[PDB]
Amino acid sequence: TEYKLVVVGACGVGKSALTIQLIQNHFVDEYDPTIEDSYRKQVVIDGETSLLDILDTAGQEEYSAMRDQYMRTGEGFLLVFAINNTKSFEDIHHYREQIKRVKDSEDVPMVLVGNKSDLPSRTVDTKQAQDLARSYGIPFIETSAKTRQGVDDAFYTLVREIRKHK
Amino acid sequence: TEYKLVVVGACGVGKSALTIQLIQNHFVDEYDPTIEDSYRKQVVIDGETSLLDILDTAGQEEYSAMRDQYMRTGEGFLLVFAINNTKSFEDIHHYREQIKRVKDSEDVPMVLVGNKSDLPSRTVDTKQAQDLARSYGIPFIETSAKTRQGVDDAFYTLVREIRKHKE
Ligand SMILES: *[C@@H](CN)C(=O)N1CCN(c2ncnc3c(F)c(-c4c(C)ccc5[nH]ncc45)c(Cl)cc23)CC1
Ligand SMILES: *[C@H](CN)C(=O)N1CCN(c2ncnc3c(F)c(-c4c(C)ccc5[nH]ncc45)c(Cl)cc23)CC1
Ligand SMILES: Nc1nc2c(ncn2[C@@H]2O[C@H](COP(=O)(O)OP(=O)(O)O)[C@@H](O)[C@H]2O)c(=O)[nH]1
Ligand SMILES: Nc1nc2c(ncn2[C@@H]2O[C@H](COP(=O)(O)OP(=O)(O)O)[C@@H](O)[C@H]2O)c(=O)[nH]1
Ligand SMILES: [Ca+2]
Ligand SMILES: [Ca+2]
Ligand SMILES: [Ca+2]
Ligand SMILES: [Ca+2]
Ligand SMILES: [Ca+2]
Ligand SMILES: [Ca+2]
Repeated sequence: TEYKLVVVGACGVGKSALTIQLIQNHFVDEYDPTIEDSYRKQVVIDGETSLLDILDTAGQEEYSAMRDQYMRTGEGFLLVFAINNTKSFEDIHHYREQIKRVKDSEDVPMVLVGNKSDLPSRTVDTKQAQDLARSYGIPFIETSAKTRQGVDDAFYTLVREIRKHK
Repeated sequence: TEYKLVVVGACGVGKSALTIQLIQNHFVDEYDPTIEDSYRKQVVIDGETSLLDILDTAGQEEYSAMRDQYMRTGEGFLLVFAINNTKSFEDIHHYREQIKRVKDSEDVPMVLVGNKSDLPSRTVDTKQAQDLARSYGIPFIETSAKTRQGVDDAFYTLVREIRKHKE
């Protein structure tokens, strides 16, 4: 059983750092922001094995038919913001709207991810994120790509959501 | 000719005040933020008469398939920001991208409108908006719905843009 996971979020929230931690078990500082690539990983979650095809999104603020079609192939999405970046949290609503748009307003598997939780420079309250995740009906996971806090949990939780949805 | 004009922009930038000034020649200190309505007006621009149907957009930050097809009926778009609201200027990119998406075109008739020019507490430099409009290939008009400065010119300029695009 193979699932296409897509990691989305504003520039600089930690999409690549989170993915590379998951796949390669190290923290990359300031990874090339133009590289969009897909990673493969076999996992066991709740005793059951799944193969993940994980798209680490990168590119410009723009839309197109082919990008719509490509994102439509995603089966679950990590909505990543950074806890020290209010704009990236406000953007989450836009990411969800565009994902639902291209997937016919399906109840798409999604996990809200609050990254950079190691930092003391918080601007988004945990309560705000929990309330937002509650409104959307999705889990919220606090992560740090730097310390690896929550990294496996974020991706594993998204797989749990895909399984529930299937 | 009959042209559908659509007024877009962030909450509070003056979309309704601009439209009501154009149509009814007065300034509203406050107007219900949920009312989205269309207004008609016959005008003569550059010696030629046109019938304008002006959609004053209001509502929530959400997409719907019917919303896409409604916006698709627009033939030209006013991108309104407020010159004392940096965030409303930063949002202009998003509005333009959504218009291009539903029109499936990069050459949609548009005018960039910097409203509330009467205020002294500017936070968006005029050159920054001029440079943005240049990169978009569209006109930039400074307006005040309060004093009526630029109001006719914003809508008339959009009609000129539509005319240039249809021919
Ligand atoms: C930093 C400036 N470079 C910045 O904030 N962003 C934000 C958006 N970014 C982004 N990169 C790659 N891919 C996408 C993307 F596919 C979409 C998207 C979605 C989620 C659904 C449907 C879409 N149709 N076209 C694009 C679509 C979005 Cl919203 C943003 C993407 C990084 C740059
Ligand atoms: C208020 C709270 N901060 C606020 O800023 N907004 C943002 C703008 N909003 C809005 N209201 C009504 N209609 C739209 C709208 F049609 C679109 C839009 C555009 C510009 C192009 C294509 C579209 N397809 N579906 C919707 C489309 C946008 Cl982007 C915003 C709209 C709500 C309140
Ligand atoms: N302190 C801290 N920095 C992070 C974290 N995740 C990513 N970064 C850093 O934030 C910046 C942006 O990360 P990046 O992975 O490139 O974000 P992306 O643009 O969403 O792919 C980099 O300098 C990263 O080193 C984190 O969890 N904690
Ligand atoms: N000083 C000043 N205030 C304006 C102007 N245009 C709109 N407003 C005010 O800004 C607020 C929002 O106007 P409104 O038309 O309701 O914004 P909308 O949400 O974009 O439709 C109102 O209090 C208006 O009176 C302007 O040109 N100058
Ligand atoms: Ca990246
Ligand atoms: Ca749910
Ligand atoms: Ca027409
Ligand atoms: Ca209004
Ligand atoms: Ca909806
Ligand atoms: Ca042009």
